[PDB]
Order: sequence, then structure tokens, then C-alpha cells
Amino acid sequence: GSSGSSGRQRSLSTSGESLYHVLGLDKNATSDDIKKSYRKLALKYHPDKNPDNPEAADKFKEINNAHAILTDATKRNIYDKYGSLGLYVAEQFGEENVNTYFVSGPSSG
Repeated sequence: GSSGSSGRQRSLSTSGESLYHVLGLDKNATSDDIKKSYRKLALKYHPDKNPDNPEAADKFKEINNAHAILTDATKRNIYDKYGSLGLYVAEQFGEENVNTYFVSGPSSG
């Protein structure tokens, strides 16, 4: 909570690209698109299908995290508002903790 008047607004700082790319979708991609796609991208980049494969681990390792992050509102909002950094802080500190951290910056009123 602790919000009613301030209502911090979002800034168009982010470049544009996001996890969506990691898989092959766009900003106009619906959760369903992420889940469905994740499947095909998981069966092809399967660890068992590609034994002792360097590129396989890199890709798959990326898909899991990507989808795993997109398959969650809590984070989905963090990666959308903050991004990669937000996840870190919110990792140990906590989503609620990431509030005071950001809320307090070069911005005011």
C-alpha cells in the first residue's frame, strides 16, 4: 500500500526488447503465446535430445528462466516496471522492498 496521491508514474526508459525475444514473441504476445511457444522451444532445445550440447544448455537455460519469469505476475510486473535489475533486488530484499528503493530517486511529487 502506502499509495494514494503520489501514484508514481511509469517512465519510457526501457529500450524495448524483453524476455519475449528470448523465446520469439512480441510485446503483443499473450500468456498463452508464451506457454504454447515455450513448449515447442522446450522440445527442440530438450537436454536429452541434445546430449553434451553447449548451445543447447545456453538456449534451454534461457528459455526456462524466461518463461519461468513470464509465467508469474509478481515478476512479470517487476521485469516490466524495473527489468533485470528489479529481479535481483527483489530477489533477496523482496518485491515490497523494491518499492522504497525505487520510489526514492531523482524524482519527486
